[PDB]
Amino acid sequence: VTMPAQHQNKQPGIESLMNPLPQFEDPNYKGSEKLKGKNVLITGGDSGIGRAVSIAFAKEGANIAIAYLDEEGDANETKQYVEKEGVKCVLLPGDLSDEQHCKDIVQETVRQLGSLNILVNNVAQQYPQQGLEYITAEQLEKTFRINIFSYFHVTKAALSHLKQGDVIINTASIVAYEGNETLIDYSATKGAIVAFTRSLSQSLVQKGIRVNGVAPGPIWTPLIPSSFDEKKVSQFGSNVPMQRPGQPYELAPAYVYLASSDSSYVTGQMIHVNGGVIVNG
Amino acid sequence: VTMPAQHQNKQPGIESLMNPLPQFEDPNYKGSEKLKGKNVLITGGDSGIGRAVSIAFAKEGANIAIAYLDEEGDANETKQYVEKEGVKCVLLPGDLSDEQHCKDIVQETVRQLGSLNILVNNVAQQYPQQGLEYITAEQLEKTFRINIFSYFHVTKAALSHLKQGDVIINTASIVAYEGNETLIDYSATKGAIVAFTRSLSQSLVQKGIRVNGVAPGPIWTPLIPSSFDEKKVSQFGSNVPMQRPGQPYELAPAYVYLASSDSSYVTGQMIHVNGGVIVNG
Amino acid sequence: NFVTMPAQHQNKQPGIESLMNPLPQFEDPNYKGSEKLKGKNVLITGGDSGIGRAVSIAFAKEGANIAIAYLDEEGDANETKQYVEKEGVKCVLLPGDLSDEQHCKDIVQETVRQLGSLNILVNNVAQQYPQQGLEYITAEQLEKTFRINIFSYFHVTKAALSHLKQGDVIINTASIVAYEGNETLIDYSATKGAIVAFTRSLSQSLVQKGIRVNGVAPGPIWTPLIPSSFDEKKVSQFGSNVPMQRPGQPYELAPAYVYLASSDSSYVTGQMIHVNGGVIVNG
Amino acid sequence: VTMPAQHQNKQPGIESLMNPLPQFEDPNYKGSEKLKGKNVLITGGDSGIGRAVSIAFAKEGANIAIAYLDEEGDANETKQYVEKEGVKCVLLPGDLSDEQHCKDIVQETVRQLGSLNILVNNVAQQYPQQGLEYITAEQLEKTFRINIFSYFHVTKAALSHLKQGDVIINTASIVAYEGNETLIDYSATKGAIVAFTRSLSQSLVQKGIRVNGVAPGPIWTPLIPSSFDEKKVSQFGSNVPMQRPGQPYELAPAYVYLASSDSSYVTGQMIHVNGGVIVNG
Ligand SMILES: NC(=O)c1ccc[n+]([C@@H]2O[C@H](COP(=O)([O-])OP(=O)(O)OC[C@H]3O[C@@H](n4cnc5c(N)ncnc54)[C@H](O)[C@@H]3O)[C@@H](O)[C@H]2O)c1
Ligand SMILES: NC(=O)c1ccc[n+]([C@@H]2O[C@H](COP(=O)([O-])OP(=O)(O)OC[C@H]3O[C@@H](n4cnc5c(N)ncnc54)[C@H](O)[C@@H]3O)[C@@H](O)[C@H]2O)c1
Ligand SMILES: NC(=O)c1ccc[n+]([C@@H]2O[C@H](COP(=O)([O-])OP(=O)(O)OC[C@H]3O[C@@H](n4cnc5c(N)ncnc54)[C@H](O)[C@@H]3O)[C@@H](O)[C@H]2O)c1
Ligand SMILES: NC(=O)c1ccc[n+]([C@@H]2O[C@H](COP(=O)([O-])OP(=O)(O)OC[C@H]3O[C@@H](n4cnc5c(N)ncnc54)[C@H](O)[C@@H]3O)[C@@H](O)[C@H]2O)c1
Ligand SMILES: [Mg+2]
Ligand SMILES: [Mg+2]
Ligand SMILES: [Mg+2]
Ligand SMILES: [Mg+2]
Repeated sequence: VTMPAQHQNKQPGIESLMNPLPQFEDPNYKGSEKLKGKNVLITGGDSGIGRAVSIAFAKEGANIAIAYLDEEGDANETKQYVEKEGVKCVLLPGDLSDEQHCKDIVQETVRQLGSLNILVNNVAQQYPQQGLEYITAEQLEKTFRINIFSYFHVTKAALSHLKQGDVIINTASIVAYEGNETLIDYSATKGAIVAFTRSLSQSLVQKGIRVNGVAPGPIWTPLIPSSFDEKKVSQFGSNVPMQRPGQPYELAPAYVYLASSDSSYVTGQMIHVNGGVIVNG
Repeated sequence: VTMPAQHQNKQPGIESLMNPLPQFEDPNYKGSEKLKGKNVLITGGDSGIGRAVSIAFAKEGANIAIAYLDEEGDANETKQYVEKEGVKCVLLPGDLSDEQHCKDIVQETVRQLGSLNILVNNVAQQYPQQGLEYITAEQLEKTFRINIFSYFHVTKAALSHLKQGDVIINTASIVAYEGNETLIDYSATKGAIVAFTRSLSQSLVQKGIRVNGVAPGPIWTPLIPSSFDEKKVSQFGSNVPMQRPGQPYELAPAYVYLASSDSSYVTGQMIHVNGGVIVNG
Repeated sequence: NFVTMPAQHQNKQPGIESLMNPLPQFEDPNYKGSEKLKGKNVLITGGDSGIGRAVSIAFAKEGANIAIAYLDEEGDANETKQYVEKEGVKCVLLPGDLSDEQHCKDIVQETVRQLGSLNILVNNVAQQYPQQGLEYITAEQLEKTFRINIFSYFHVTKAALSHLKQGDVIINTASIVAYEGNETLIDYSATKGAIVAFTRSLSQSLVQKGIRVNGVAPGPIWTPLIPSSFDEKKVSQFGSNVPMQRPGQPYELAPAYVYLASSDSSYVTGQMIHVNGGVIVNG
Repeated sequence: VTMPAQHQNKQPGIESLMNPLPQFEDPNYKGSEKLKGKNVLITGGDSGIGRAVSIAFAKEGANIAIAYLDEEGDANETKQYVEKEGVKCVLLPGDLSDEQHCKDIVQETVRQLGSLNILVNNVAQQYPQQGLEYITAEQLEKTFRINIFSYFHVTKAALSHLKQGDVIINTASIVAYEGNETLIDYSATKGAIVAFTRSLSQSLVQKGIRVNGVAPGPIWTPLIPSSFDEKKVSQFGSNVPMQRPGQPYELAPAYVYLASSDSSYVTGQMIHVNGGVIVNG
């Protein structure tokens, strides 16, 4: 029993309802201008991993545009932490399962921030089921529409604003590599993201645009209590070698590494931040 | 230059119009009852790799149900090769982008053959584009609906008919592992298939149903001249270490291995038949 | 974990199959040969027992003549020889220590002499010495493990090259541990990772000469390497950890080798066939 | 052609003899106390990647013990850069192909620095040959003794001194994943390092010691002109998608990430810094 049994009825989950509250910030973390003056669009940056990435990026001197569905309280709080760092922050609520909106958040980021340098595709929804026979066509399509189609549409719109030295980071998952028997459709979307990352990296390498991914293991975020039942929530992260789930702040440095010139010779790759699970990486 | 320059105007391609005709049968291949009495459903079994698999399976004593879109001439020919081995063959035309049709082919297979033992998900369409900006939502969704959603729907319908000792094989692609800059959407669907394979193997292992895949490299099939330009077609397969594309007959024994009790201790895996491209396999 | 086999241990490695309970199953009674390797001449190191015995017998059933190299298990090599010859093919026994370079050369020369040529090489010998941690791995054990597990693959394969031609094949036995790691077999796993990279590199080296190079990565297989390396407790629960919740039998590995050794895998080189009870290795 | 044709008649190579000199430092690199007060032992830290790692670690506040064979000029030069950052630097020459020396460098590091927190195993030699027949047993054993046996011996001796929160990083290579036809023995040592990394991570996880690796692609270091011929040297790095070899400084931030608390949820992994080569990572 790593975490207290709990569950939220609607997804996307709300961070402010969780106990304990995910740690999205490392108090000892010191920014060093790794992304100074850079303009970022992070989808799903209002909470969980996205929140921790937004704040770390702001600490590194980046201006952050945060897209999210409707978690206004969570998004505002994230905006407070971001602006505390003295950079610009824009909130872009809306449903990214709609192509047009995927285009709109990109246009809006460029209008308010002035330009776009770094795109972090990170939104997701997950609907556990005991087997394939319990996955309806409706859930299948919905899961793909937000998990992978949004990555295509937002990235596609961002391409007319990206130039040499710019970067794309996609949040995938350990399940793309290891599979998950109770998240078959979700896993398929994550495998799709991994192949997307690989192919797009090769497509944009000569344009000087790098494309990489982060594959988290079990991280304590609103996705967990809003998708899994209480029993499972209580044992979350107990399966990995470190015997604990990760906290969102533990993911941020991977994104900072991939987003900055620190990884100038890196494209088409995945950073596995998963508590010790070996994936032939 | 490996093949003569040629291009077919519509996809799915027609095998009888190709020069040279793919070699779908190994003259020296000797069946040994590896699948005697087994009932098989293979989607996309009318031509290319599926055609070679259908025929090898028939030489191994299995009854074959073949689903395909509308290539009646190719399907008919495949049927004559299968029947020559003295087994049953059932042709199932129709559009597998429709969920109900996915369910119907499974029901029809059971009706005609009596039961279902081996499912081979193998249908695909691919639409090369010079970059992500040239992929419409229409193309993206179409590509996913046939390449991965059909694998989900057909397999889901098959589950109520599969029992201990039964088997699922999914055709993926080298592109899920290596990426392909001109087939970003298609590669994404193949990455989805890889993860699907891994998750489903874990879901069904205690039910005694194995699930594996085959990742071909460049194989001479109707998919090639129906998707790529005449120039690309003429050099097809010159990029791999063996410096030639594979022939469909060269894929069939991997499917035989995975379909039979020869691989009784194998599940969740991928067989790479690609002319020597190293994929950290 | 749970008990999958009777508790047992052999305080001598390489292990002896005739002492095991139950005897591993190295033959599928229902397996039907179909001349996939008719007239081929094979050299298999460690072909006297476990996986190697199963491969020898299956290859014989496919029409291949088998030269079997092993260390000192004459009882096992002879019994294997009986099974091979029962399939109506030739069998040559090649005892000796493959941790010695010259002997690696000699077994190749001998094979060509008695069989007349060499078409297929299966590098399969291995020793393993579990330790609870790296601090318990001596330099002695380290070098010994490498010398037999990977140096012999280099030396035997190297000697085989002047005899292999277009259409010939090399198969190397690796292990799931090269992919997943194994905390109690750190040096062994390092030798298996070395074999994976050797397989990949050599495949590219020989592709234009028409010689294919592939490997098989077994999971937990009930063979003499198990009771002779692990303690009784560990042996009793062997194979309980994998998704299929059981160890594999040696006969369950042979068809992968047949696939890789024959023309059935003509468009395959540089690859690994994972036969491990369902462990996902990002394969 | 990427570099000037050049070649050194002895290995390990000497960095001061190279044209152009490898860039081991990013002038705009800003340290942020990521490793403040940490005590590091780096084998092969005198030149190439190791030099860039030593210097970046010094900028992050770490004290550096540098082991190397006998390249005293290079080691002294690296020492000056390290000490410029106000941290301690210890030089430890000697042949790590000897087990006792491997133990001695660890004992010496602990004596000079007070403790050991981070071990970077990075030493290597490589002897290209046109084929397996051209690899003598002498070369094979030499290659393994330094490339992998030293990693075992040095790490083994370090275990007495490592506790919760400490870290091991091993330098592997892309060749372990992709293979290399002219570096068959070397590649096998690097494949050994990958498996070593994975197994040791699982062995040490409950002790709170993380173990990860870095797999570089073609990096311009003394190893290159000292092993490859002038023709090959001149075209070095032109094979990867970014169409250039990497510079040592582009490797340092990955080591910084893996060495610091920034990767607290990362063990058993590999960071691929290779100019865009996809390796199913
Ligand atoms: N254990 C884990 O948390 C875990 C493991 C592996 C991967 N991931 C990945 O982490 C990423 C971030 O998720 P998280 O765990 O931080 O949880 P999260 O709930 O905090 O973040 C997901 C975000 O996606 C956004 N979103 C969902 N549907 C949307 C829609 N229709 N339109 C616009 N935005 C929408 C929400 O605003 C939400 O905040 C996801 O891609 C997820 O797949 C998470
Ligand atoms: N170079 C290659 O040929 C190559 C490489 C990697 C993977 N593959 C895979 O091999 C598999 C078989 O393709 P192939 O190369 O043999 O070409 P193929 O054209 O011979 O087979 C593909 C089949 O898919 C079927 N299909 C397409 N759309 C359909 C739909 N709407 N409804 C029902 N059926 C439909 C067609 O009947 C067609 O015969 C595919 O999954 C493909 O992705 C091929
Ligand atoms: N669970 C498993 O059994 C398992 C798992 C993964 C990989 N493998 C691999 O399978 C292969 C065969 O092993 P097995 O499990 O069948 O056990 P096995 O003991 O039956 O076969 C190994 C053989 O290696 C030979 N050998 C050992 N030292 C030798 C030496 N010094 N000189 C010459 N020959 C020597 C012995 O003759 C022995 O018969 C090995 O490469 C092993 O690493 C086994
Ligand atoms: N293109 C590349 O440079 C490339 C590619 C992939 C991996 N790598 C890896 O990078 C690591 C660093 O090498 P590099 O390229 O920075 O070259 P380098 O020559 O600058 O560093 C290697 C160091 O190993 C040390 N060394 C060699 N033999 C020794 C011995 N017997 N005893 C003690 N020390 C010894 C030398 O002091 C030398 O400085 C190596 O592990 C190498 O395999 C390099
Ligand atoms: Mg949220
Ligand atoms: Mg067709
Ligand atoms: Mg034996
Ligand atoms: Mg040096």
